[PDB]
Amino acid sequence: SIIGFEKL
Amino acid sequence: IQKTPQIQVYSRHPPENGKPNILNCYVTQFHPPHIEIQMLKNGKKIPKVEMSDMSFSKDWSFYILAHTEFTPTETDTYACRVKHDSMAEPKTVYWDRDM
Amino acid sequence: GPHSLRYFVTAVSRPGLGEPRYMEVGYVDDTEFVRFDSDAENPRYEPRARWMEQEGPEYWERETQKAKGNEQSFRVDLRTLLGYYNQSKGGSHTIQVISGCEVGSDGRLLRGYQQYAYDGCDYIALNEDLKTWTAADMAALITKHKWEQAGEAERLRAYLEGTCVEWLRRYLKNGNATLLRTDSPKAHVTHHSRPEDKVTLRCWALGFYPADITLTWQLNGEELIQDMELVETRPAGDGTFQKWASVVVPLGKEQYYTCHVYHQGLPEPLTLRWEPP
Repeated sequence: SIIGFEKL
Repeated sequence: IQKTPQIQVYSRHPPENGKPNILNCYVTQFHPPHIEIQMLKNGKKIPKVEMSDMSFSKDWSFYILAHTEFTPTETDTYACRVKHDSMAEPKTVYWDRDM
Repeated sequence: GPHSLRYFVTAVSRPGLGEPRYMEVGYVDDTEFVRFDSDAENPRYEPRARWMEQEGPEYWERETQKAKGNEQSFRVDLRTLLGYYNQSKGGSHTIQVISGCEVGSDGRLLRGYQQYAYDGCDYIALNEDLKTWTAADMAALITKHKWEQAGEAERLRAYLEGTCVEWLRRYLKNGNATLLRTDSPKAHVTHHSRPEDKVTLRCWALGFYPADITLTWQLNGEELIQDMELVETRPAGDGTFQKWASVVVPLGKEQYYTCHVYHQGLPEPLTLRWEPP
């Protein structure tokens, strides 16, 4: 399961 | 910056004149991912060419494999031609059955 | 042995022509097993290795919704980067991510990855310490500070040591049989004309898997460092790979050369020569 990404 | 595509044109199996085979055009090392790939028999675009889904490698460069069914003969000429923003003109690479 | 779970993410903007194209591609031990592609009417996470068809409907639904959440977040990031870089709204741009974990045979984390690139160049990456960031330019420094503030590195470490390892364990269970696959190269030597009194000996290896392999040419059992030609290993299209290495040698001396092929599928390395029919 891929991580949930956080904004740049 | 932008990365210039590398091209290999080669058969899936060792070619035997008159035996059905698959011709591959393996395109790598390019960026951005938009790219236009055609394959050519005796100077004319081949209509039925399949494309793998695009992927990229550890170095961020994209790669993709195009292929088509073909039956090699002694005299037919094949090529793969790639248009990509990293190049002023399309790049054509010919099939050499010894490579 | 060791194993890895890695996701390769792509977000490509295309002003005027649509919403950005978003893709998540998952790899177990360097082989694709799942894929989300936003370029559809109803984009869904899909199994890419038949052994993933084991996972039930809830898995696909949950991964799908999380993908769509990711996509929308990357849509924002593309706009953010136009800002950091003072770029025009008109051009296409790319954000790429490599995220994942490598575990040893004991099931402990060996290395974790969280790497970003913008327009194909390094942007930011989590360091080996899983505590600090390497920013490649002035724009990434902004993100770096942002993420330092929010404790992003800690969140990533929790993922890498927890979730990531745990899922890899599960996928291995479901696909280990086919993951351990090897196909030994089938090798042969071809002979080709050169000008005057030289010939080319080409050593082929075909139908092997995994892709990793070494071909060498020896003269009288001694390795040749310069003048060996070869191609980058390449997919045959059936899930196996091909490669060749060649040398130019004197006409009449072919029998003084041997090709050696090293591959993990083989009981022992191959030794072969030009066999005049």
